[PDB]
Amino acid sequence: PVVVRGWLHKQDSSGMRLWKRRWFVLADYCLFYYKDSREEAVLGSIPLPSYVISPVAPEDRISRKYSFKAVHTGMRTYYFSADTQEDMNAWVRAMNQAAQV
Repeated sequence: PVVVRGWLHKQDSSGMRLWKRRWFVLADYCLFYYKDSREEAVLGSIPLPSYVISPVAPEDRISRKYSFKAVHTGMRTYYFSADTQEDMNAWVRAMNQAAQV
Protein backbone atom coordinates (compact mmCIF):
# COMPACT_ATOMS: atom_id res chain seq x y z
CA PRO A 1 0.00 0.00 0.00
CA VAL A 2 2.58 2.61 1.04
CA VAL A 3 5.01 3.40 -1.74
CA VAL A 4 7.35 5.68 0.24
CA ARG A 5 7.40 7.57 3.54
CA GLY A 6 9.74 10.12 5.14
CA TRP A 7 10.35 13.65 6.37
CA LEU A 8 10.01 16.57 3.96
CA HIS A 9 10.03 20.29 4.54
CA LYS A 10 7.03 21.89 2.89
CA GLN A 11 6.91 25.59 2.05
CA ASP A 12 3.90 27.46 3.28
CA SER A 13 1.18 28.08 0.75
CA SER A 14 1.02 31.87 1.48
CA GLY A 15 4.40 32.78 0.02
CA MET A 16 6.00 33.74 3.33
CA ARG A 17 9.02 31.61 2.66
CA LEU A 18 8.36 29.49 5.77
CA TRP A 19 9.26 25.78 5.73
CA LYS A 20 7.57 23.24 8.00
CA ARG A 21 8.98 19.75 8.55
CA ARG A 22 6.24 17.13 8.22
CA TRP A 23 6.17 13.36 7.87
CA PHE A 24 4.90 12.33 4.43
CA VAL A 25 3.38 9.04 3.22
CA LEU A 26 2.60 8.30 -0.43
CA ALA A 27 -0.31 5.84 -0.59
CA ASP A 28 -3.45 5.51 -2.72
CA TYR A 29 -2.11 7.98 -5.34
CA CYS A 30 -1.89 10.73 -2.76
CA LEU A 31 0.49 12.40 -0.39
CA PHE A 32 -0.66 12.29 3.24
CA TYR A 33 1.28 14.24 5.86
CA TYR A 34 1.48 13.89 9.64
CA LYS A 35 3.13 15.70 12.55
CA ASP A 36 5.70 12.90 12.91
CA SER A 37 6.63 9.36 11.93
CA ARG A 38 4.05 7.73 14.21
CA GLU A 39 1.51 8.30 11.37
CA GLU A 40 -1.26 8.89 13.91
CA ALA A 41 -3.50 11.74 12.89
CA VAL A 42 -3.27 12.82 9.28
CA LEU A 43 -2.98 16.59 8.90
CA GLY A 44 -3.72 16.92 5.20
CA SER A 45 -3.43 15.40 1.75
CA ILE A 46 -2.40 16.25 -1.75
CA PRO A 47 -3.91 13.85 -4.32
CA LEU A 48 -1.32 13.46 -7.07
CA PRO A 49 -3.23 12.62 -10.32
CA SER A 50 -2.24 15.14 -12.99
CA TYR A 51 0.57 16.71 -10.93
CA VAL A 52 4.01 16.96 -12.53
CA ILE A 53 6.89 16.72 -10.08
CA SER A 54 10.41 17.87 -10.75
CA PRO A 55 13.50 19.24 -9.01
CA VAL A 56 13.23 22.98 -8.77
CA ALA A 57 14.51 25.11 -11.61
CA PRO A 58 16.34 28.41 -11.39
CA GLU A 59 13.21 30.46 -11.99
CA ASP A 60 11.60 28.90 -8.92
CA ARG A 61 14.06 30.93 -6.82
CA ILE A 62 14.22 28.32 -4.09
CA SER A 63 17.43 28.33 -2.08
CA ARG A 64 16.93 25.27 0.18
CA LYS A 65 18.96 22.27 -0.88
CA TYR A 66 17.31 19.16 -2.38
CA SER A 67 14.13 21.00 -3.28
CA PHE A 68 11.44 19.87 -5.74
CA LYS A 69 8.01 20.97 -6.73
CA ALA A 70 4.63 19.53 -7.56
CA VAL A 71 2.71 21.51 -10.17
CA HIS A 72 -0.96 20.90 -10.76
CA THR A 73 -1.96 20.60 -14.44
CA GLY A 74 -0.38 26.95 -12.60
CA MET A 75 -3.43 25.83 -10.69
CA ARG A 76 -1.28 25.19 -7.61
CA THR A 77 2.39 24.52 -6.87
CA TYR A 78 3.82 22.90 -3.75
CA TYR A 79 7.49 23.13 -2.84
CA PHE A 80 9.23 20.42 -0.86
CA SER A 81 12.79 19.82 0.34
CA ALA A 82 14.40 16.53 1.35
CA ASP A 83 17.42 15.94 3.57
CA THR A 84 19.48 14.12 0.97
CA GLN A 85 19.76 14.10 -2.81
CA GLU A 86 18.92 10.41 -2.90
CA ASP A 87 15.70 10.99 -1.00
CA MET A 88 14.76 13.88 -3.31
CA ASN A 89 15.24 11.64 -6.31
CA ALA A 90 13.19 8.84 -4.78
CA TRP A 91 10.33 11.20 -4.00
CA VAL A 92 10.31 12.78 -7.45
CA ARG A 93 10.23 9.34 -9.06
CA ALA A 94 7.51 7.96 -6.77
CA MET A 95 5.31 11.01 -6.99
CA ASN A 96 5.45 11.05 -10.80
CA GLN A 97 4.62 7.35 -10.96
CA ALA A 98 1.55 7.99 -8.83
CA ALA A 99 0.61 11.17 -10.70
CA GLN A 100 0.75 9.30 -14.05
CA VAL A 101 -1.75 6.67 -12.99
